[PDB]
Amino acid sequence: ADIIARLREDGIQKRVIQEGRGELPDFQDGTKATFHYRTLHSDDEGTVLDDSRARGKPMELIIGKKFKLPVWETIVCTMREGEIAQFLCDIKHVVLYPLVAKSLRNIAGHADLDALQQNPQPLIFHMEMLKVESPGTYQQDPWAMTDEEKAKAVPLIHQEGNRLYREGHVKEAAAKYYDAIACLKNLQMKEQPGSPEWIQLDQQITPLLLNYCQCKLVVEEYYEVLDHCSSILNKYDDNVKAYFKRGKAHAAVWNAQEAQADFAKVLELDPALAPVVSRELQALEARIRQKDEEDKARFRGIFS
Amino acid sequence: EVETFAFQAEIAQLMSLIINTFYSNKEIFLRELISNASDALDKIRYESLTDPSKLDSGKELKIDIIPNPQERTLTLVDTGIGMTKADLINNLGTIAKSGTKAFMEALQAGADISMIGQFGVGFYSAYLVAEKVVVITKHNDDEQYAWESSAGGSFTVRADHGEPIGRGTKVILHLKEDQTEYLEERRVKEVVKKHSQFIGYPITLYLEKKYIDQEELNKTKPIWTRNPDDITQEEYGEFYKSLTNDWEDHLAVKHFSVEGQLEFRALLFIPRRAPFDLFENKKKKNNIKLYVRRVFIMDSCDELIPEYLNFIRGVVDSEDLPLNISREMLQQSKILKVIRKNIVKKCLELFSELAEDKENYKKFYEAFSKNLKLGIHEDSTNRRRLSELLRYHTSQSGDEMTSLSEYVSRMKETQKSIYYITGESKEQVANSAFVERVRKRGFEVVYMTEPIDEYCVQQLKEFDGKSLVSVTKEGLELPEDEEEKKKMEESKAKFENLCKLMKEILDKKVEKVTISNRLVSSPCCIVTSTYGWTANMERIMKAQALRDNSTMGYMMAKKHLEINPDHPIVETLRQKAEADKNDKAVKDLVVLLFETALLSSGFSLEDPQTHSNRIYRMIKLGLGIDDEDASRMEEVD
Amino acid sequence: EVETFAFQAEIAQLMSLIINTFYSNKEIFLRELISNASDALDKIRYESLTDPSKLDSGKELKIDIIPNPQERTLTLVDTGIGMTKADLINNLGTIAKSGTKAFMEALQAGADISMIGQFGVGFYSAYLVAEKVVVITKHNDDEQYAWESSAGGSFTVRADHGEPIGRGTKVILHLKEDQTEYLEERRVKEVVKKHSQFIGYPITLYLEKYIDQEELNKTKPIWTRNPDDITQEEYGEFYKSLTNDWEDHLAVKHFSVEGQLEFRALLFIPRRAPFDLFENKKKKNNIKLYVRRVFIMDSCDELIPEYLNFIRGVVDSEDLPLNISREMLQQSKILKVIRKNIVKKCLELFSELAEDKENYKKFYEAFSKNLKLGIHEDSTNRRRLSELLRYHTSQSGDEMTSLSEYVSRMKETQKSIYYITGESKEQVANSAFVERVRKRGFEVVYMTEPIDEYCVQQLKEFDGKSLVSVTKEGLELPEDEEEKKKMEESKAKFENLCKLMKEILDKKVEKVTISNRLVSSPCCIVTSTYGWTANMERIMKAQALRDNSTMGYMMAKKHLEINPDHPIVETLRQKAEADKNDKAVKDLVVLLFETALLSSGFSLEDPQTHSNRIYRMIKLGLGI
Amino acid sequence: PLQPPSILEIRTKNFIFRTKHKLDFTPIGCDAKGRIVLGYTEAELCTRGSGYQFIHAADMLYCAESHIRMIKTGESGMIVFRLLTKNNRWTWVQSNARLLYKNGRPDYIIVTQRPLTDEEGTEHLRKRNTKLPFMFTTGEAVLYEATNPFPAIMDPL
Ligand SMILES: Nc1ncnc2c1ncn2[C@@H]1O[C@H](COP(=O)(O)OP(=O)(O)O)[C@@H](O)[C@H]1O
Ligand SMILES: Nc1ncnc2c1ncn2[C@@H]1O[C@H](COP(=O)(O)OP(=O)(O)O)[C@@H](O)[C@H]1O
Ligand SMILES: O=C1Nc2ccccc2/C1=C1/Nc2ccccc2C1=O
Ligand code: MOO
Ligand code: MOO
Ligand SMILES: [Mg+2]
Ligand SMILES: [Mg+2]
Repeated sequence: ADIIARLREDGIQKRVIQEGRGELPDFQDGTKATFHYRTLHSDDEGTVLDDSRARGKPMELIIGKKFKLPVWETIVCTMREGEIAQFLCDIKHVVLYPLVAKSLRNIAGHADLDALQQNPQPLIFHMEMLKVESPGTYQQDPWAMTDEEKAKAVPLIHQEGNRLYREGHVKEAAAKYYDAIACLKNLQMKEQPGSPEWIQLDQQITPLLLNYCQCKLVVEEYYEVLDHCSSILNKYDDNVKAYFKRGKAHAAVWNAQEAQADFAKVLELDPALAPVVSRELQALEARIRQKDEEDKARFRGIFS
Repeated sequence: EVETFAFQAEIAQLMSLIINTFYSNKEIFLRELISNASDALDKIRYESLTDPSKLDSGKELKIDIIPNPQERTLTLVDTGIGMTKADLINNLGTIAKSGTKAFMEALQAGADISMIGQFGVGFYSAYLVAEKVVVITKHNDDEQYAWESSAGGSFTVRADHGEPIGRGTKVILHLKEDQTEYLEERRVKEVVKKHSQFIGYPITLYLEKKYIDQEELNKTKPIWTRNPDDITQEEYGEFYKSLTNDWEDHLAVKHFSVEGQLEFRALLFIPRRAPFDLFENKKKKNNIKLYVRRVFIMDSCDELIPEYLNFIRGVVDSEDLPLNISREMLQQSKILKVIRKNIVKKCLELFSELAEDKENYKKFYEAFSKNLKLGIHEDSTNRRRLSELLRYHTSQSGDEMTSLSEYVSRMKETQKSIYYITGESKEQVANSAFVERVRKRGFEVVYMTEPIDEYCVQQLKEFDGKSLVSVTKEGLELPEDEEEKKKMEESKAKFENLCKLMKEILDKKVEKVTISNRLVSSPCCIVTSTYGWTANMERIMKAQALRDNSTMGYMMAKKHLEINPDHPIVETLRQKAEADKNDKAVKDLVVLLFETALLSSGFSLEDPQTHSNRIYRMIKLGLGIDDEDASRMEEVD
Repeated sequence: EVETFAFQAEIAQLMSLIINTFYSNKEIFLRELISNASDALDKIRYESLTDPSKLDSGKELKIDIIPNPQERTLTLVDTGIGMTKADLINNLGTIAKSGTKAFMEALQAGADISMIGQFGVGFYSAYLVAEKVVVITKHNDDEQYAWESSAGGSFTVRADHGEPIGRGTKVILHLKEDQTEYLEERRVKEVVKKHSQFIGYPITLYLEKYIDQEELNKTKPIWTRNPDDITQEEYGEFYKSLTNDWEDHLAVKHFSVEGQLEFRALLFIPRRAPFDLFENKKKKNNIKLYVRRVFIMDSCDELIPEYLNFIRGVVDSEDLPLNISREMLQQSKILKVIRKNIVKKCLELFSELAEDKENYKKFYEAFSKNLKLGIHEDSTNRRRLSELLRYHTSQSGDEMTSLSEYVSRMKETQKSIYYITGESKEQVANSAFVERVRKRGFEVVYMTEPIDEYCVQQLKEFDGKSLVSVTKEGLELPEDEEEKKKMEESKAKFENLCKLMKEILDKKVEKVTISNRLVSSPCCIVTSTYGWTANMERIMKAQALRDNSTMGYMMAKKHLEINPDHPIVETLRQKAEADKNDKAVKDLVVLLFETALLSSGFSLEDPQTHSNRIYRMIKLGLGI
Repeated sequence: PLQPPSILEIRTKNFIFRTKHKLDFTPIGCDAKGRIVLGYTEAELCTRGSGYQFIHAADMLYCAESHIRMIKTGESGMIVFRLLTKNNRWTWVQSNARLLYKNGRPDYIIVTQRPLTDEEGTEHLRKRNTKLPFMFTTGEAVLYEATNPFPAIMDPL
């Protein structure tokens, strides 16, 4: 109805600079807004403690799930698209400021934003809004989605990861597979273990985790693959692909004794393709023989 | 109507109770009879003080024991005051009536006499071994009488004519057919030594060896009744040798007394060497004994002194302690706690004052440092005082052992901690890699090279306000400068990749790989977390027979691997890891270095044969001894 | 003439003796009073057996305890037989006069009654805590009287006209100022639990919280019943009530003895070992001794050996002679006989449990340490205890076997049992000592506890066959004539190399010889027949309280054994024959000795020398 | 002369005790030392909740993860966390829970634990892993929402 008259009575005092274009967004419970921040002390010393548009790092913020600090939400409520304004706030709104910017810039021992910890005061906030989209249009990021919708979202993530992998890109496929795996695992906490639903959820993560291990092995990160493969084999102990990947990693990191055993387990569990396992064994033997010859040359009489 | 009555007794049942249920050992009958004789001699001697005519019937006060296997009788003759007919009837014939108590009560207050006997039932312990008892008495104011009975509800008194007893009493026991063990020399000697050792009059024994041989059996005297100032060290040595049968004399002695509501006198000796079976727990310890009026009551039983002070030999004598009916126990057992407190305090004072004489404290420490350290591990009240009696080798000291006080007085200004290392031997610790930097910087390190030192330092947290810091634990801090801090930070930043790789290779053997701050010439070392067993403590605890192997996981510490940035091997490893992180040689070198550090840091390998095989492989090398579905399998699902 | 008098007694001093020097604990007055009440209840129950009309003043047989902090009094009410005026004057007013003994003697032979109390002095323990004692009584064929005294040498009896009581006695103690702790709930509950837990009649405490009444002795003494009439469920309930354990028992032995010495015993085995089994600071109260269901003393190491400390149970007797305080036995030599019987029956129980497999596996996992301690300590039962031992073996895989199974599986050419002691199973299994012994097909027992090292000191032979360590010098094996010819040829071939090695390692070993137990490793260190092994040395060095100043004289001497068929040894022999003073052979011999030392269970005096050797080799390998 | 091997020992005491728990970690039966460590009686332990009431709020996720691992493999490794006493205090404990099977199915849980001091507990907490591998990435979850319904293990029954 009338929010401008509401802000003043709430304690804050704000002044508009350039009116934005378009109508006022609904800003219901759950909404994504993109905008820039540039915060500077009001009168104590006048300097700038944190800035985004000064260097060009947008500060994304979805409106109203919990967002401990309620000042930012109320501030962006009365701003439309392309509206630039500056203003200050009372100490009460921003008393707990250090619990916001401690990492929002580092994740991407502060001496500026820690100044408030020893002497609070009102602080100026220079805002600039660019875009504001209600839920439904923008691709919701995985952490903000609801369980019932993330359940149906996982397959699209799986397919996007596969499509990226086949094209010839890995790091991005790894990121997509990681997001899908985390999304599935968070759901399992919603369900009791051992029950049919927990095992049902577990059934659809092993393929994704196998793809993740495949990509990790391709990017030459072997030690990581071993942990995930061991986690899979401990519960199942009947995965041919899991044993194959674990043995390949063991061979890659010179763990011949275990690589051979895992390859033998694959052979006894999947006798179909002997040529591939034998080829891997031969390659491992050739590499080991080469290194043995080099070491024999290296020592060659150190005593006398 | 309200009637009024007086209590009564059943004499037959009372006698049965006295004979059967009062005394557990049948040997204390001799103690009771000797106590009675001593009381009689005290009475006659005191009476003769103000009337020397009372000794006209003999001037010597003594006690004699005369076995007679032919008649199967035992005689105990004394030349004491003796009993009149009326006294005989009133004292021997009445249960719970004591002539000694009445004599003491009628005595003028403020006189020197301390007589055993206050209950009036001791004489009837003689029927523990005797089927019939005959008493022949003779007083200075009466004729000689004979008192006879079998504890069968009545006794007879008659005038006795025969060999005249000049003055005193004679008790003849007709031993039972199964109690003839008390007619032999060994048994009587042992009983008298155990119970009546310090009676104030000679106790002669007469035996057939023919002729009548004699032995005093109580030659030694209770020197603890004399003033401590009057006694010379030679007399103390003689008493100690007589008490402990030691061919050499004591090392130190303490002679104190306590006055007040509870009073006693004590004599504490420190032996010159540790007995060969000091700590064995199947010994029934009797190091300190308790006496009441020079009569043995009970052994220590770890009630009069803590277990870690069990090497002290001594005596505790009191005048007024409430005893049980069988005088081998105390009523109000809580008095033993007060006695123990006093004894412990005085023992600590003795140790503290003996520390000034360095030469003798050297011997005492070499003998009983184990006991001192065990006391530190056990005693919480006296921990601070005990900590000041410890002596250790240090890096700065030579072949001598120094105290912690000297260490504190010799510290640097910046130093805030006491540095120590525990190991298996002095040679092992002195040459370890944990102490290179500490010793190079000029700090002092305390060497503790015995298993008991682990238990000792578990409870010793700080001395004189300064904490104790182990050089084998993670988190060692030394005083530093700004340039050193900058160098450490730069080194740490330069070696992050190598640390990550080394942690990856040692997947589960270590908990962390860091940059060392205590190494000089070694490449690496292994230290343990702040909380949990050190390598030495873990080694000692895993070798204990009576240890619960299920609890090991709760008490062990995590291993941290630390590497030296200023060593050629480490620099070579860093360069190789930068060149190619999956190199085989790097992996083999990392594993070999970890195993060598594990062996040198005090740990034991899970399988030593793996290390042996690696070494053998190196030796042999030195000597020169010797389809289309494929693409489908590993693409997607 | 010959006179003749009668023994007299002086009453005042006698009362002082009874009140001041008989009992060392003031809490036993409750025990004495409850014992008296129980005897009275037994008397009335027995009397009503033939004349049911006797129980016309009441049918319930119970005991009551009623604190009264306001008046500072404690009251013990019972519904027993009571006593008349004549009894009040005689029984309660005469010292050393027992009415219970007279009642028991009046009975005919084989009576179904066993009453506590035969001395006639227990009632006066009430004056340990009380200033004045009032006794209200009421017999069937008599009025109701009040007895009063203050231990002042006289007592009064008057006909009471207060609130009537149908039958029985009511003792009122006017507590002293300093003895008011006995009016509290916790103290009374604790005392009753400690002393009169198993009295045969309900004991109820009345408290203000409306006067709530609470029964104190809920559990019955099941040991009086017959063993075969008791189910395991009630056995377990009794065990849980006794030991306070939230779990059930594993096994139970319930037996009896007859003759001059008669007692009944219940013995239980816990399912799990307490975490403070060997904790020194604990009282030996695992087994309690009772006489006529009244607690006497705890085990105190005289009722059972120290290696059976995990046994929980009860020993009850009817005719043990006690002392006046009833806190110990006269002629304490009976405890030896009782202990002998208990040990025999515990061993019998273990043997019976051995028949079951899973239960015995649980029991062994819990108390094998105690069994081995018993083997080390006890010599009479060593043979019986040796058949309860279970060990891992080279041929048993993951399970554990017994020595008899080992002997039944022996080969006709095998005269001895072979074992090895070490730090862990992995270390011993992959040891260099067991290479050939396992290759030939023989069987080796694995021992991996320090208590095992203690144990083998006493277990010299089993079933007539001796035990042999594979870590000691002169290991004997069956052989063929060709093997001996080859051994002699090898010795002749390697004499010179052995001589040179013994020269190089002066005063580090006492011999260098040719091994007969190595297959794949080049060398190993063994100890002489006399002295400690490496494992025993490791265990002894770690004893904090042991005097190790003279340990050098008990340490065994170490012999180095060489493998004739190893490439390294052959190359060493060739190098030595070529040039015996070379540095290569010296360094190689030193390195081999140190590595064998490390792998054989010993510890180097200075590990830093070995570490520096390895570091030098690494540096040379890296080219630095 | 010289002495033969004996079994002289120092006999160190410890404060490790066992407890019996239901599938939902409801304490049903405790060792004697446990009563001293956690002020309670026989009845209160049963009629106080379901175990998760005892866990300190900060430690809830750690304990839930350990419970998941215990169910998956039958026993959780050592874990250090806080427990709720009758006096509302908190005591650090080092616990290791084990799952028992009666017939191919879980029956109850036996926990062996050791009380810790505040210093050792704080030390263990500091080093505690801040995150688990497949977390939700730095999506500012603890900033924007910071509200999760917690694992279904904790939901009563
Ligand atoms: N040898 C003796 N000479 C003189 N009087 C004796 C002798 N033996 C016993 N009596 C007297 O007989 C009494 C027996 O008492 P006893 O049972 O010994 O208890 P207590 O020693 O406390 O008196 C003593 O009071 C003592 O006066
Ligand atoms: N509560 C009671 N009811 C009936 N008779 C009692 C009671 N208490 C004591 N008496 C009688 O008074 C006597 C006192 O003896 P006591 O001190 O109990 O020794 P004891 O128990 O060995 O007889 C007993 O013999 C008993 O017959
Ligand atoms: O170890 C405990 N001891 C206790 C004593 C009382 C109540 C709970 C617990 C313990 C729990 N260990 C746990 C492990 C995982 C999840 C939950 C839990 C617990 O509640
Ligand atoms: O001589 Mo007594 O009867 O023990 O006081
Ligand atoms: O009730 Mo008694 O007088 O201890 O046998
Ligand atoms: Mg006497
Ligand atoms: Mg009685």
